[PDB]
Amino acid sequence: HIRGLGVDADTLEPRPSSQGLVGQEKARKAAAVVLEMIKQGKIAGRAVLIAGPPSTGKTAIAMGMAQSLGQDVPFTTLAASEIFSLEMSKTEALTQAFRKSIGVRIKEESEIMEGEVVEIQGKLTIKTTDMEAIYDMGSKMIDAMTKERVMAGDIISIDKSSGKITKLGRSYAFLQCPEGELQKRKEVVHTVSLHEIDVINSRTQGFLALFSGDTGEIRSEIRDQINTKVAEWKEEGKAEIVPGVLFIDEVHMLDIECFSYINRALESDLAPIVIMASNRGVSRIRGTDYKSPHGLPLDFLDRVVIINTHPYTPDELRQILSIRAQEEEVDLTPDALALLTKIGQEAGLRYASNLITTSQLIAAKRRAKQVGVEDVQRSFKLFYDPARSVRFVQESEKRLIGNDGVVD
Amino acid sequence: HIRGLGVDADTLEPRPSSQGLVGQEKARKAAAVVLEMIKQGKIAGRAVLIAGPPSTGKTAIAMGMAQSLGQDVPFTTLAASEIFSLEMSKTEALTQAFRKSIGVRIKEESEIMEGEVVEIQGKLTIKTTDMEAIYDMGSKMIDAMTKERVMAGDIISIDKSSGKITKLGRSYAFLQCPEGELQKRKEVVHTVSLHEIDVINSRTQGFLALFSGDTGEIRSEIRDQINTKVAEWKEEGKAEIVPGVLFIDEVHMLDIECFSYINRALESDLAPIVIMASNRGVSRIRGTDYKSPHGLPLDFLDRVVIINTHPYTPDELRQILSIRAQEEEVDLTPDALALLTKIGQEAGLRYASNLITTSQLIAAKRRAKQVGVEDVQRSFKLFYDPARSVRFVQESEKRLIGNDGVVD
Amino acid sequence: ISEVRGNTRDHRTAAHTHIKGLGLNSSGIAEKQAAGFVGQCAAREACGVVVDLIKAHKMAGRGVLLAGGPGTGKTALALAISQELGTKIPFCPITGSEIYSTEVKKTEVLMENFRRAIGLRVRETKDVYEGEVTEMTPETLLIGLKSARGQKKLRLDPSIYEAIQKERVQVGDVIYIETNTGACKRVGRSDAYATEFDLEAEEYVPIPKGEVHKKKEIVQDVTLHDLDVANARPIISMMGQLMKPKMTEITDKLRMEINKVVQKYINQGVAELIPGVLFIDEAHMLDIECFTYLNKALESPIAPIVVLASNRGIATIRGADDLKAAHGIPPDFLQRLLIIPTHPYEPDEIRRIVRIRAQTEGVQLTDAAVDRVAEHGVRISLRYCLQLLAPASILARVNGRTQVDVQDIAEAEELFLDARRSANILT
Ligand SMILES: Nc1ncnc2c1ncn2[C@@H]1O[C@H](COP(=O)(O)OP(=O)(O)OP(=O)(O)O)[C@@H](O)[C@H]1O
Repeated sequence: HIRGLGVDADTLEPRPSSQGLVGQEKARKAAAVVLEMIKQGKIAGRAVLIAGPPSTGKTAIAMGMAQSLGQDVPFTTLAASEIFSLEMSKTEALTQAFRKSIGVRIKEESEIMEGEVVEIQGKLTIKTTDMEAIYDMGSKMIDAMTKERVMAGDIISIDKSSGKITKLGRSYAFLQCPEGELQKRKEVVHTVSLHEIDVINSRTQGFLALFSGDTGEIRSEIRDQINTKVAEWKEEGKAEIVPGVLFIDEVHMLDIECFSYINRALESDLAPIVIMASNRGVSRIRGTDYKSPHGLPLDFLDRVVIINTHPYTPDELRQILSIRAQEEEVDLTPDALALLTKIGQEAGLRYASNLITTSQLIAAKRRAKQVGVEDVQRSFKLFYDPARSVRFVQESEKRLIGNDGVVD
Repeated sequence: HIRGLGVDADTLEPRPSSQGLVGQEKARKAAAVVLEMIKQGKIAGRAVLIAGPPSTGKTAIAMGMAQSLGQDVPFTTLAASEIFSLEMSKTEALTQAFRKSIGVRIKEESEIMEGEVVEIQGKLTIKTTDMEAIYDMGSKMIDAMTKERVMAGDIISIDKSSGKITKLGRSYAFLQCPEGELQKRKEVVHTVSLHEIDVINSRTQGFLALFSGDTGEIRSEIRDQINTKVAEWKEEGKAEIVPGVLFIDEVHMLDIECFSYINRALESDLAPIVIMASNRGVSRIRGTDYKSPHGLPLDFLDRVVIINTHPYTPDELRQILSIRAQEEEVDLTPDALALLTKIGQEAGLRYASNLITTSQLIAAKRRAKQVGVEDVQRSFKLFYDPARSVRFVQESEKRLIGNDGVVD
Repeated sequence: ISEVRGNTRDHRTAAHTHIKGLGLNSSGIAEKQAAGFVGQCAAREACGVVVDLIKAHKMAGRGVLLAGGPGTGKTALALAISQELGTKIPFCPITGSEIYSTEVKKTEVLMENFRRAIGLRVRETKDVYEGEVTEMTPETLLIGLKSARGQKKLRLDPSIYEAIQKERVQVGDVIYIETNTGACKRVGRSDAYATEFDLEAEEYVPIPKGEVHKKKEIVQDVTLHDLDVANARPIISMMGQLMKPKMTEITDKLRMEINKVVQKYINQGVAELIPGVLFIDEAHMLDIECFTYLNKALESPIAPIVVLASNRGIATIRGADDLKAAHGIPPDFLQRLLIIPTHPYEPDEIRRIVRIRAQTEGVQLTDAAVDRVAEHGVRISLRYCLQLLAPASILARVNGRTQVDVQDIAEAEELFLDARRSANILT
């Protein structure tokens, strides 16, 4: 869905809606400066901080930071809460996160399936200008291209070694059909993260891992075999270490012991771009008795580079909800989207996005091809936003204000 | 001492003083309804809660609940504080309590000593209409029948397998002397609790257990042998599982982890009748940050069935102290008991009961067969009640009010 | 798996046996009085939409939150969500306080409850052919089987002929063959040709009971936890057996043996696993480490529907350095679910509920007694007044009556007082 950063190459002035990104020009222009600061070597071992109101495309801006660095640089999302797990030490939880960010570039010989598609757990048939063949769909392969939104007639390249499907284009509404036989083994660059090499070489996770058993805690013995092989590949010239970008969300939740590890991992010359994201104005530090602005220690605030996102305008919100409406395959009347964006004004964007999927089912029961205002007004009255739900409980708990207008 | 519940069979209207129970009609009538609620299957897996002022026969009402269920149903008293032990996990402390409540009925062949007694560490002689024999008293046997208050001339039945002495009656002030020889082996029903089977099959506790060593923590290996044998006896038809009654006192002291176990043990189809007892009006929950009425979690109060005891009237208190006076073998003047009950009005019943044993020794030093008012007035002035003792310390610590009448 | 029987905590759902589901018409609008429900139209319709979202597979990493006071139809609506999803679906009602255990971890108890919310629908129809072997060679094989009470000869298909040649056969061998792509052989095994000289042999198998041809019908509806609790034993007594503090019978390695056999039954197409509903009351009581387990749980496709309920407005996040949030749910998990508000019932609505519960429990009562008990449903909670039905029926039976009157219900309040009134009386 997200194409890139959506900024000008020379002037670095961002477009209102470009490269899968909508609005937030101030933050995206500041994001473009940070990328240039690292490239010139001006900023060395410095974290980024995307502060702002909730649901202001904070993940998307950092997703833009990734694609604008290199062709295949690793980007990983980590919520600060996910670190505090019942089984897996918060050290291993953070080590996995950093290893998910650092990748290695190796040129490998692997077969790539290239050709036009003729669509139907299932069976999807492929075609070339010379040969035709039927292929039974794998359970994980179905979930892989549905996220890519692959339709019949599309020209695609499926690398069998990685499993990634890449949309090269289309023959009819354009790129023409490939000549030879589908599977062709070529010298292609493979970028696999350190954590992925660990999970490949370590014991395969059995079906229903959350049902019972230990988490993805990679053994120190296995990780050693990978680290020593990567170090041997660096010297040989076989592998090229590429530092990606780690995105940390809910940063206020991080303990003082986490920040000491983050700086220890940031100390390395091949450290990734650590992007922090705080949705809070004023928050206390965890582990430390003292309070701070975004929940960062007195030492981190001076090192970090802060960027601020702003609240979306009704016109900025207009397309965001329509893009999400098309992605969820729903058809709305112009009045309904205007109402849905009006919800996004006082209540959150995320709450308004939830009302999209709920209104579709009520419209399905009415048997209509257009989701209208009365269909949206229902979802708002059936399902409450956090601020309204708490208001509902508070009044039911104790009647704070009487009929007379007297308090208590 | 306690004969039963002391209630009518048909109308369920309790008598003022019957079956070893005095007063508390409101609570005893409510107790009788609960028993009928379980019998009809109306109440399924529901705890009882005897709330009220301290020393209002809360143990006695629950003791009445037991005897009114079945002939030999197990009843066990447990104070919430006793669970938090220095050696023995509070899980084992609670498992022992529940196993003390569940019993098994097996018909066994065992000799029972039946005959008249001619009384004297000691030596008590027995007699029948056909034979006469002398028997040396065992240290534990002396303590067993002194609690039963066995006097010379009484007709008793001593089951040698259990060790329990049962008063069948008397020949002279009536039941006549048994015919044959004393020891007769008959097919009698034996009801021994799960915990008692564990303590019988496990290693025998050596003399002076509190002097040193681990507590009565029954090994998981021993408990397994009993559980598997009981399960094998249920299928055979040899044993009949009988769920007794567990009495939990000082309930406000229980942790959130205890209530989760109580509900887990209450979940069983063969679970005992869990009776809770709170002497507090408003008390905070332990383990949980929130406060509640009797110290029970927000989830327990709705499941539990609450019964309330009331403060005893001077006429209700009149016989309670006289019953305890006879039990402790003391002789009081009518004026002294009137004074002792007057103590029980402002100060507790338990404090007034303590003044009975203390006044006897002062009367013994005066060499009198009647304990009078001046004998009771002494104990009150020598020994202070909790509310008076704290008052005494507070004034000695800091003179809160001066001679002028000025505070601070 | 046939021997495995489902053990369910019926005491939790005992107060809701009067509810048959969710009362709503074809368009989706809730009825005034249907499926054992009175009022709560707004909340009924709201979760009446979430059931369709599950069926349409549009609940991508989503849950439900029931916001409202005590006795506002919260636990009741959760049971309705299961009842409307399908037939013989798992409904696991928990309270945040249950997680707070002494021996097991905060999620070792939350794990088994998730296993108690994911079921298995079995529909296996097998054609049994048990007995000895009496070989005949036709043009593709004739074998005569001998059972304890029957004898039959059958002309086998050429498909079985290839399968029998792989696993060595001789005349006088006890066999278990299936028409539904099944091959199983017991080489030389027969109790008929067993001498009393050898005891430690065990190489022989007894003659199969009944007839050779048997039609085995297997229709099983059990949760994942039922498979774990039945395979833990080295089973009728187990429904009342739990007296052990450690509870070391369920180990991670035992669950792996269940996960592999369940996967094998899915691959064969014999039985598919169906996710149900996990209900969590006192949602605010849950630790921050529990919510992160739930975040990981909701992302899985096998996961059941996580329905939470919170009676609190603003509550501190458990497991965090005092952070006040809505209903005590952290932001990370608050956005993850949609909130459904549950409205309190007015006195007129309360007496309509009483008449439904009394009819189910089997308690006959006068019209005036319903009014007096509804007055306690508005002054005190809905649970307390509903609890007065059982003791008052006993008080009436004692008085010789079947119909419960005001005088009988007046004594019930005198004998059995609520947690609020019992506290204030002590002073
Ligand atoms: N709308 C209703 N129609 C019929 N019965 C109802 C209705 N709402 C609540 N009840 C009944 O009230 C009784 C007690 O309430 P219950 O314990 O279920 O509270 P709840 O709101 O469902 O959940 P919580 O325990 O979280 O308050 C139950 O028998 C329940 O079915």
